[PDB]
Amino acid sequence: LHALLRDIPAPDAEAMARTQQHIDGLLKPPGSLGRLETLAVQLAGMPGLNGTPQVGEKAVLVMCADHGVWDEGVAVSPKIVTAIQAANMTRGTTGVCVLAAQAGAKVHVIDVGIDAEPIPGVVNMRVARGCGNIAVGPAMSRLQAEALLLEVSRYTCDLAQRGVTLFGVGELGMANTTPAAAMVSVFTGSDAKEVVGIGANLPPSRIDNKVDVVRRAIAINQPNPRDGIDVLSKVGGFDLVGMTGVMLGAARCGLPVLLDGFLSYSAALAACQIAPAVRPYLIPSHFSAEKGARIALAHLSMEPYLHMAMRLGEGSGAALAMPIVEAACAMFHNMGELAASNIVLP
Amino acid sequence: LHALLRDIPAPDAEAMARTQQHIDGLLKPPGSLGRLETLAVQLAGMPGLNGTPQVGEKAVLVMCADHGVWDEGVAVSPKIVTAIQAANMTRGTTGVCVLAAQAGAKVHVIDVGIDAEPIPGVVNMRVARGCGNIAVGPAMSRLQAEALLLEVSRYTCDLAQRGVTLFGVGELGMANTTPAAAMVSVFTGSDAKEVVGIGANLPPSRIDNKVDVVRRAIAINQPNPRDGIDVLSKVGGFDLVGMTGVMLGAARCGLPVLLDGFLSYSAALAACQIAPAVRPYLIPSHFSAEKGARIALAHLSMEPYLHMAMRLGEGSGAALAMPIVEAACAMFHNMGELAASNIVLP
Ligand SMILES: O=C(O)c1ccc[n+]([C@@H]2O[C@H](COP(=O)([O-])O)[C@@H](O)[C@H]2O)c1
Ligand SMILES: O=C(O)c1ccc[n+]([C@@H]2O[C@H](COP(=O)([O-])O)[C@@H](O)[C@H]2O)c1
Ligand SMILES: c1ccc2[nH]ccc2c1
Ligand SMILES: c1ccc2[nH]ccc2c1
Repeated sequence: LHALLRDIPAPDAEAMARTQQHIDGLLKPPGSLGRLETLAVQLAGMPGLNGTPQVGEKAVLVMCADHGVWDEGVAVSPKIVTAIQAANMTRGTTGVCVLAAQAGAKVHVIDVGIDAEPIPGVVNMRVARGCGNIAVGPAMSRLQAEALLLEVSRYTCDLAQRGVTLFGVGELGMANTTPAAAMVSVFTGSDAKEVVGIGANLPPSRIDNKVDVVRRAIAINQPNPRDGIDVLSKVGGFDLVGMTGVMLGAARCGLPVLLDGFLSYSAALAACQIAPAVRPYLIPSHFSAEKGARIALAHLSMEPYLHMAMRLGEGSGAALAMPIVEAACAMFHNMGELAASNIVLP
Repeated sequence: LHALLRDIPAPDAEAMARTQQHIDGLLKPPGSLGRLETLAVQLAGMPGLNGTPQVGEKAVLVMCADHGVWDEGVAVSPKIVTAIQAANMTRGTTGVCVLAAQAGAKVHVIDVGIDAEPIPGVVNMRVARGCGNIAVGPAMSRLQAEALLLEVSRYTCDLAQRGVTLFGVGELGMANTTPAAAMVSVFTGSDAKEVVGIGANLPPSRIDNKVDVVRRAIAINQPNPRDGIDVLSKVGGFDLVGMTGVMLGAARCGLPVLLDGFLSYSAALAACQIAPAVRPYLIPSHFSAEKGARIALAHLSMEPYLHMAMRLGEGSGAALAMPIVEAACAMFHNMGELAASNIVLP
């Protein structure tokens, strides 16, 4: 894992410079395509993309797992929904499945800790049947976190060897906005009250309890904010650890990763804390309607492209933004040039 | 034209109700897909869509024309660029062409007043070689505005009879952010200084002159803000009138129209002033980087889905948002249902 983190490549400034020069010469006022241009340049800096903004195969990795903190009454969805929805993922009927199909991407469902019998068709990487209840102790051991980070990292990179050039990250797990809020609070130094949201339609009257649970998780575990792995293992979860591993893996293979919503922000904070070299590979998708979204995004210095007030998860926002990444590539390669039209602008 | 405006259909509330009920039953927490859900319902209310959110063929109509106010030094792009870019539109090398192709939409280039010889391959609807300089008088006569509104309206609807169900609107015309600013100022009652932007890279030192030109256009023409056609004919332009006509035409044929950037906001303000019944058919795409964008959008009560800091025009933002409209349709038709999985949520 030390080797992994050490070998994350830095962006290729040379390729980025050639990209900018080319974009500036396209048939349009310089900078007129705004963020689509900066995105194209960002992609050109990623080693796995071969010095140019391009998208080959697309994949969305969905990490599924249950949480012991569910027993604290922080979620209104039945616990079994995690298992049920993971099965639906293999049938193509879920929100991320439909959006991914629309984007021409394949969905990979990975079980990293669902509390139920193994589901056929789902990639098996389960650590245990659900993680520990963060309200009274740690979610898992540091070793369990490190092993899963490594496992997921290799899997992610291995796909790269099969033509995948763009990754999307997602999750599935009832009650996971609680550990996500705890992590955000710890990494950003914000009070729990500022970061706790309604998750999957939690009644307004039950918010206070959720805020209390988050505070207890932090007080009892005392996670070290300067150690991302310590935070993930103490107040995080298997699904959040797995999302973090996708990001470290893609970064190691020099490829881009599209974040999703609130849960993915938490994992991204952890990943950047663990290895700052990961930041250049992250691409925001949408702006989650979860309460703590603004704060999490601020500390990541990211501005989502899409404002859809979405809060489903599963990597649905990630899939929805894939066409945008392809648009930046299409702009770069298919547009004509000013010089070819004898057009000169001041 | 009176018949046209009178026959614009009202949204089908019955179909909208059936849509909501169906969306609420999909495999996800109610309302979790946010704006994607409201969009699907909006589409279901449009008569030309046959009671359901669906997208058949897609088209982007680009209105090209020159402006006499160009001589006032409000634009740094050579006047000929309008003609050159219109030709490029027929070659598929422009920004909107590339983005439209990515979205599977066809681009229609319509010349409503380019100041140059006719361009082969471009739909010919030219009113004159450029409109009058709004700084010293009106852009055109009221009759010329009304005739073009009617012409463009019929053309738009006629395409509907060929399978088009989703329209995108766009323009091309050096100096057109000046008349667009004048219109916005008049419709919203905002001072010119608050609505004038840099358009296509206008140097910061030349802004003052642009603000002055806008004020003179308004003082000299005295456009009536309660008469959208009066405003368009006095301080607008052929291209802006044509965009307005696309919106009235699509609304008349009960179909959706995707706005683009700043210029399209102006036209949309005019259209809604002329016929409020048009509003339900308009769908925002992105948030233009032009200075007066926020104000224009506020008076239209619209919140764009995309924040790309784009300011190219051509209908490029419109094309970029088409995949989003299709996503709402895909969600509606392809997702599974909660009941089928025996999932019950409070
Ligand atoms: O991605 C988001 O921003 C998001 C925001 C709120 C809720 N969710 C989803 O809803 C679940 C977490 O909600 P909850 O109330 O059980 O903590 C989980 O399975 C996520 O996929 C996802
Ligand atoms: O769509 C926008 O928001 C937009 C904002 C700024 C500039 N433009 C484009 O640039 C041109 C208008 O800029 P200008 O400086 O000549 O007034 C015109 O051809 C538009 O297509 C377009
Ligand atoms: C200068 C060059 C290309 C362009 N496309 C749209 C406006 C514009 C201005
Ligand atoms: C309840 C029902 C379906 C779901 N998909 C993702 C979270 C979730 C909760």
